[PDB]
Amino acid sequence: FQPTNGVGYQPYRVVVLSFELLHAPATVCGPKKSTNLVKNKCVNFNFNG
Amino acid sequence: FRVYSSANNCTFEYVSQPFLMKNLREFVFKNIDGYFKIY
Repeated sequence: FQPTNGVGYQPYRVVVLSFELLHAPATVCGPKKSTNLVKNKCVNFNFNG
Repeated sequence: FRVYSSANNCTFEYVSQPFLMKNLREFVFKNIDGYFKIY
């Protein structure tokens, strides 16, 4: 190899994280980005679901 | 320490809570749908 190897010959680092869901702990959540809190107003709330 | 020799293949881990405890200490254990409830 060389410090400036070209495409097709230079090293290729890969992450192949696998997705699975079975009787094993199904710890799947959502992209719930936390938001601000308000009070004394008719509003819609999602408290941990 | 005559508990065990090794672990080999393993799974989820948890090690924390260095907390202590005429007196009684009740204990209830149960497992449902893969969740091990303890009281």
